[PDB]
Amino acid sequence: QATVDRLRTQVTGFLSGALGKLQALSAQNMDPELAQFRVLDVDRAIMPLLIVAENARNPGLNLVPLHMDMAEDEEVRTQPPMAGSRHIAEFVASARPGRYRAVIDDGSHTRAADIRKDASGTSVIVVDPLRKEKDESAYVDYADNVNMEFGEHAKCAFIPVDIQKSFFDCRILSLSLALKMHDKDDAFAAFHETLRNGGDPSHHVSRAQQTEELGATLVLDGAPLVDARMMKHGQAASSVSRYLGNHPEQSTVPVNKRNETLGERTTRHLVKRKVRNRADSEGRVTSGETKEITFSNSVEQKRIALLNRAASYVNSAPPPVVMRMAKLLQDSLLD
Amino acid sequence: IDEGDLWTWRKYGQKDILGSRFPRGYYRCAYKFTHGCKATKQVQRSETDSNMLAITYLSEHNHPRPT
Ligand SMILES: O=P(O)(O)O[C@H]1[C@@H](OP(=O)(O)O)[C@@H](OP(=O)(O)O)[C@@H](OP(=O)(O)O)[C@@H](OP(=O)(O)O)[C@H]1OP(=O)(O)O
Ligand SMILES: [Zn+2]
Repeated sequence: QATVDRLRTQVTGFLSGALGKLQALSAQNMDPELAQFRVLDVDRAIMPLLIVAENARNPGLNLVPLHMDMAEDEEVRTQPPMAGSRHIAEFVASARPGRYRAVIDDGSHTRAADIRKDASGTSVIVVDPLRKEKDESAYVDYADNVNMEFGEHAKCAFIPVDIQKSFFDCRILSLSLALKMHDKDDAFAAFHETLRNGGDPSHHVSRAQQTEELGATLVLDGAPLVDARMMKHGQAASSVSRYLGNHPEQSTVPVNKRNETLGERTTRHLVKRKVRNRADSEGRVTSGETKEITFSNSVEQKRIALLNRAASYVNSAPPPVVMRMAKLLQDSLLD
Repeated sequence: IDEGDLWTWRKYGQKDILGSRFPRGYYRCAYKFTHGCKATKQVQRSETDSNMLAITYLSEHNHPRPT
């Protein structure tokens, strides 16, 4: 039992505190892991709040946090699902018909999804910001996995994209992807219709095939559906230029109101700094706990901007919203 | 790096991990769908000793070994 004012203060205060530390880190060009800042915990705690705020800020976004079987297994999962997360199967069984965006936690990793549910069934287009498998055939498995959690009869597309390079940025990247899905609501709706009618997907995406076991549509190249604006937070310059080299038509479109192309915006966000030394693609790692790399800042800045937005939202939100957010934060910090 | 299993597996995940130089791989049984098999395994090259592989198996197979 506490007043609305107190609760409001605890929610914006949490958000502001996170913001303070992240902004300090970013301004000093420090890696959070090396600085021993618990990014995973904070991201997990702020995400429900960000989702509430973004849903209010963009009517029709309809973003929902979902999780899979493994996310309920204490022995395997990296951390519990965020506060207010619902199991995919419970959502598909019980949600009202309509159009949703989702962030889906598989127990270790979070992806974005655009979901359409109606009386004739459910379809989902999953966009994974991480593309870490050397062997692309691996993704057949992934596609099947997501499909069998939505149910055999749900139509599913799985689209892995080479955006994420860190171990922790999946949640913010997925949130951003969901915002972009909403932004491209029509194009994703067109793909949904195509999935449901069992049509030719080659008009929507560049590389696609159905899996043998579940008939899920695995999309190994999602352009032009995955367009330039969805690649804005790509952390490796090499990933962005490989994308643009593969889809030159994407290289000339403005990705913001500053009229930057993808290439230009990415180069503006390049920073150089120390991160924990980790193995590369073929699993080779040098000696020493750290390595210096050059990568794009963009996701860092995004997290900070989203936190600003959410704090602003909470500062003026009606009492029921404040009480809902306070309960989400309280349930988060229980971990 | 001498992994061997009496079983068949498909990929579930592959991700970098807090505090580790080496990524973790997540697998589930090839008969998860056909037989409802719940068996999963996690594979991660050891941080401290780079020569050692750590492997965790969870849940039991509900079917004989794939002969
Ligand atoms: O107009 P949107 O497509 O909805 O993008 C808006 C935002 O708009 P505003 O701050 O003006 O209200 C920025 O766009 P610009 O002002 O630069 O034109 C920004 O984009 P930048 O990072 O390139 O500056 C970022 O978008 P993004 O995540 O793509 O980087 C952001 O948030 P949303 O896209 O989630 O609405
Ligand atoms: Zn099995």
